Amino acid sequence: DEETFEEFTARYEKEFDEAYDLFEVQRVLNNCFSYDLVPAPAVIEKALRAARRVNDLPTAIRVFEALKYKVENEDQYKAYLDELKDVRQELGVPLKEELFPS
Amino acid sequence: MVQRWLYSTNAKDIAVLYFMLAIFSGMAGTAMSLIIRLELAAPGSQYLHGNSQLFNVLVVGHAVLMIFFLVMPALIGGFGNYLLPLMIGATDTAFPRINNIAFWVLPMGLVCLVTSTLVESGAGTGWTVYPPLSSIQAHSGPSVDLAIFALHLTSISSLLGAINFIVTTLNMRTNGMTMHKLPLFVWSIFITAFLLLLSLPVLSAGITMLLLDRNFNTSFFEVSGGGDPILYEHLFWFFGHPEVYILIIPGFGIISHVVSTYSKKPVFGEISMVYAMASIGLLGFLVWSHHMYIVGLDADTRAYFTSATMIIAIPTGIKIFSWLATIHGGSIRLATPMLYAIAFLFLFTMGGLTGVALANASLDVAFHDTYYVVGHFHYVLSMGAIFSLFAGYYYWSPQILGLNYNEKLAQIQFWLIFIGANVIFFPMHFLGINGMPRRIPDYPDAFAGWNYVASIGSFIATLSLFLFIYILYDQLVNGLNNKVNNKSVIYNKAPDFVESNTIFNLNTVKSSSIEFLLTSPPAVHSFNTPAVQS
Amino acid sequence: PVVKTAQNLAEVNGPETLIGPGAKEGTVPTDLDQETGLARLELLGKLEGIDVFDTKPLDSSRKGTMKDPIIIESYDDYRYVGCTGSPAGSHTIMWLKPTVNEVARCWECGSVYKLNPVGVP
Amino acid sequence: LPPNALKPAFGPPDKVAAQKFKESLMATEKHAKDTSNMWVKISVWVALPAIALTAVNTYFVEKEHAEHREHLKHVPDSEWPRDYEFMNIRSKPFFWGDGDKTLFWNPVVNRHI
Amino acid sequence: ANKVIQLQKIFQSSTKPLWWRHPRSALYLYPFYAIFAVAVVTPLLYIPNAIRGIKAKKA
Amino acid sequence: VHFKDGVYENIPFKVKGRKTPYALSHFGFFAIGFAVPFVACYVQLKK
Amino acid sequence: MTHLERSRHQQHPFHMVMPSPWPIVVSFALLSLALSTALTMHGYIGNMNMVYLALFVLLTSSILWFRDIVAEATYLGDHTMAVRKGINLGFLMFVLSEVLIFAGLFWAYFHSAMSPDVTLGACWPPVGIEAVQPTELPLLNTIILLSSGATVTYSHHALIAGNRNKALSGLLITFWLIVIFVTCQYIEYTNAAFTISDGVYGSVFYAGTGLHFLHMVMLAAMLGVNYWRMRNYHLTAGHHVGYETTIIYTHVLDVIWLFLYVVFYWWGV
Ligand code: HEA
Ligand code: HEA
Ligand SMILES: [Cu+2]
Repeated sequence: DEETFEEFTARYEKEFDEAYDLFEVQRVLNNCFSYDLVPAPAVIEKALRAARRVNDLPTAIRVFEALKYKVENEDQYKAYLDELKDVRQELGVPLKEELFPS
Repeated sequence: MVQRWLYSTNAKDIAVLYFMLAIFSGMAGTAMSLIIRLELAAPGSQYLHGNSQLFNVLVVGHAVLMIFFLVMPALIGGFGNYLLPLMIGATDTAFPRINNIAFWVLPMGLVCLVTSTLVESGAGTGWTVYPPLSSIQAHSGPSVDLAIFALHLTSISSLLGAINFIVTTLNMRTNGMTMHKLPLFVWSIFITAFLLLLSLPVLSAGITMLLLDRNFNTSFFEVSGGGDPILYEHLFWFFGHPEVYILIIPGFGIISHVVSTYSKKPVFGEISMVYAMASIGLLGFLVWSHHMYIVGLDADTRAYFTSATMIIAIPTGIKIFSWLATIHGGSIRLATPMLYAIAFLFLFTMGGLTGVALANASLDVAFHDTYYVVGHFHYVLSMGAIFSLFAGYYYWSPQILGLNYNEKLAQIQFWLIFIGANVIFFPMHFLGINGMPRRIPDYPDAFAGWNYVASIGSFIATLSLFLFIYILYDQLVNGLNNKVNNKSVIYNKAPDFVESNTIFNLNTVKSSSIEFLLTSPPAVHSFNTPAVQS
Repeated sequence: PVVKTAQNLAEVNGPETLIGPGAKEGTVPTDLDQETGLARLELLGKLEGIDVFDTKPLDSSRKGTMKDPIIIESYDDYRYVGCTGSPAGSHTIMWLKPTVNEVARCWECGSVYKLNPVGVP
Repeated sequence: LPPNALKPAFGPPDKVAAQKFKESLMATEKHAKDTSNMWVKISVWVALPAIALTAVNTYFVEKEHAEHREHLKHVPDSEWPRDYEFMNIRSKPFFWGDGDKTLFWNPVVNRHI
Repeated sequence: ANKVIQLQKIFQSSTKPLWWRHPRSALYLYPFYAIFAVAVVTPLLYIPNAIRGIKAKKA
Repeated sequence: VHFKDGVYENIPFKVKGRKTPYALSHFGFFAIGFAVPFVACYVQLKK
Repeated sequence: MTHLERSRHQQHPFHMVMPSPWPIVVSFALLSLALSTALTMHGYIGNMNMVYLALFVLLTSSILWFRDIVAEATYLGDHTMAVRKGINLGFLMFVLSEVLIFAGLFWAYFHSAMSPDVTLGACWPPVGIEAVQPTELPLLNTIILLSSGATVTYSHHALIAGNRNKALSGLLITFWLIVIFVTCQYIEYTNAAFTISDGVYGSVFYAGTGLHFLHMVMLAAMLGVNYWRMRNYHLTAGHHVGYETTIIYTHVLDVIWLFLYVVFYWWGV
């Protein structure tokens, strides 16, 4: 019924205010990526900081490779490339130089 | 210690016992159908010295045994008494005495039908018992009376079970559960039970009338004496077609439950198709007479019947597309339930295609009683019942036992039954277009190669049944090994690329009921507290 | 072996101890002592409201988060409950498993539920 | 004095649902009593006289018009109904019993020897 | 009455199967419903014992 | 009547037994799987 | 242990069961009936009393089991609203099934209204055959049953309201009327109309009456077993099972019997 989508976003931030472990990060990431909506860099950075609140680099790998392979969206690459480049340069998580040469 | 297996007040023991009885009847029917197909493998008398009387005796035994003792008892009783009062939060189901009485009147039916099949005269009129085809002059002895008694007691058992299910649904509902948003399984069982309650009594009355005709030698449906057997023919149609719905709709609910608990996404148009299934249950009393197009009804009556029979056919395609959307956009796993449901849906699409081909009345004149009609209902009944039961077993065995079942054995089993069914059922199109004449112990040898491939497929099915029993032995002997190693599937659904290993370990199943994470069936006192839901 | 007044809602224990004296002549007595078994306690409870095996709804409307998790009044070790949102319905029901050995999570509310004993000596 | 430690979970506080159920049960009982009274009154007023009149006239007509079959055993073959293949046809041979080889000793069904 | 209480006390002080209720009826029924049941069941399927041995052989 | 954990006792058969370690009863099940059609044929015809 | 006590005496209505072979001996008696019927179909001995004795002992066994089970129901106690409501609902379902059987049997001979047959009849009545008319034989029985139903339409409710000497008088008159009914049914037992062997034209009404008399037979049997249960001092004004059914028995019986009496006696003659 093309319901509102920002309500679930606000639910994500209010659970972030109530976040108590990496479990909530997993739940909110699954809920957000399940939706058809493409996450803006703001909510992507919010999810990244939620995952880093426990400082788990594997969760950073998860979220980055999920952004790289979230939705086909008629095969959107260049936007994905620039977005991953900036969300990498903000903190620095070099991992594509290891799994790709396999 | 024997009261558990003779006076089971709990539903689970009765469920597994009905399952054992149904599987025994099914394996016996499969073996004797293999024997029949071997008789029909080549024209003549190679293993049985003709005996068309005996031929039709085993033919009717085939039909009656699989219809009345394989599809019916387990497929409804086990799933109903194991889920319908358990998921709703009820502590224990009522009427244990009724279920025990039904069980203990069943062996009357088994023994009487065995005696009826094992007399010199015997009843061999097939699934149709319309007089004077079912007259005592040809099929003498006590076979007809024993068959009638078995019919009566089986109808009583099924009707009482449906009554128990209905009263459990109507009264034992938990406080925190709306009626409009019930699961598809609950509504499926509801519609099936109500259709059974409105269909079985009519057939029971007709069967009682035939019993009175055979005993008191009166004149109701005999041609001599101004009788009208077409009344009982219409009664049998208004039983069978709603009985076909009774056999199929719980399979639809089971497939819906499997896809909902596996695909991890909601079923498209869930409430809309709950309403559609309610409409099907309400309107099933109007499309029961699309088989009698040649009896001599009026042209306007033919038009009404055909209009109804293709105006109530849309929800089949609606369900097909709804389940297609349910598996669309989600994650599908290379598991046996997925492939079982896919094969069942595909072969059901072909079966419904053949039925729609049969929906026309003008084509029926040259198509009725040809090979096409029997091929069509063999398609729909065979795939529906057999694959629904197989999917239910392979989807519910760890739910009721907790001992894992081998993935490799299940996959090879599926491949065997699937290839057997395809090789048997593909040539039926050519067989129908040529006009193979049905129910002939010595058919013309033109169809020799097709009979050979049908026999090969039947023998493949029988060795598949041997694989079934060997798989049961393997599970019983190595469930501990299956739990220890990875030779068997451990979890129903694979994780997505969002879940950490620990999180998925502590969130193994997120379904609509606690049954999956309910421990292996507890003692007779389970669900001591009501189920709360919001 | 003495007669029991049975005037208290909690002092009666054991349907065997209750028999119920008969009457010689008169009218049918009220539904206080003529009933046999323990059905009289149950019918009195439904007459007044104080009931065992109560079907009254729990705090389903309450979110039941870590600030104030929902309560369950039962001494049984296992738990068969569910909670998928404060309103009447917003998502498919998922069962909750309160326990003392470990913690529980809701996957939509993220609530840690604590099973609630009854006071014992 | 039964041993009770704290309380046997008396339950949630009461509400008006119990009294509503009480009112419904009392209304059902009162409806049953009222329909009993009214139906008994109307029955004894009208039905019993009408039922008695129907019974007596039916008994009279049965005593009058249903007593001519006593002499059917002995009758000349002059007013016999026009029969056909409906009667006088072969049936299953019967071997049980001794008397006339018949299921019941009613030698009146067939008047032809 | 004067016997219901005594019977209840006996049952409470002695829990045994068969309900200790119909001993004479049990002795009249169960041994009879065994011996007479055998005597009425066995001959029906023992009459064809002489005919038993059919090999479906003809000349 | 309430002493069934429900792990291996749900089956209406006894796993224990040296004479029948699920070997004699299940061989009887094997026999009765094809027994009824064979005897039905044997009553009137030959197999 | 108060919570344990409430969860064990209120949420656990389970009754202990010892390995009693009653169900298997009941099934054995049923198999005995089946083999007796098979022997009637084909047998080498011409005796008739053996099958009658087998049927009689089976009926006595069933009646004994029913009176026994109601005896343990009234005797073990442990009765709540759950057991009473469940047994009442089950008995209502059973009487509804009996009503549906009555309706089916009525429609079995009711369906000849438009006369859709083809030959040898096809216009009721099929004039041309002068057989024995079934009409006017059981009208005395149906009218006296109508009188009994009229007088007991609310006599059961009067009994449940009073439970006094008037209840005893009602039970006595019920016994007398059912005895009169069974005697007037027994008077025409063998030589009622003729032997049912050949030439059927109007035996359908007689067959219907004969099959309908059976339910009245077990009605009398259940009334007698209820009276004997009161003679055993088991069915008091507690978890009543006889009363809870006999209150609605007349209301569910009179409707269907009036349906079967307005037609099938005033029609088809
Ligand atoms: C219930 C529907 C149904 C099903 C499933 C089948 C299944 C089959 N039928 Fe039959 N058939 C009928 C309904 C059905 N049939 C009817 C109504 C007739 C007409 C009756 C007549 O007029 O008398 C008929 C007639 C009929 C004939 C005509 C008889 C003739 O005159 O010679 C033939 C011919 O060979 C035949 C063959 C088959 C075959 C090969 C299968 C194969 O599909 C069999 C494969 C089945 C199995 C796979 C069973 C597996 C067994 C198990 C152990 C189950 C395990 C499950 C669990 C409990 C977990 N059928
Ligand atoms: C599983 C049960 C089942 C199902 C689903 C069907 C489905 C259908 N059946 Fe069939 N049928 C039987 C069970 C079943 N049947 C049995 C046992 C018999 C034998 C009885 C007797 O005759 O002896 C029988 C026989 C039978 C006959 C007897 C032929 C003759 O008179 O002798 C006819 C005739 O019209 C018929 C019609 C149909 C139709 C129109 C459908 C349709 O409902 C099919 C629905 C599916 C489709 C709709 C196709 C897929 C979806 C789409 C492509 C959507 C778009 C298409 C359209 C809406 C046009 N069936
Ligand atoms: Cu149809």
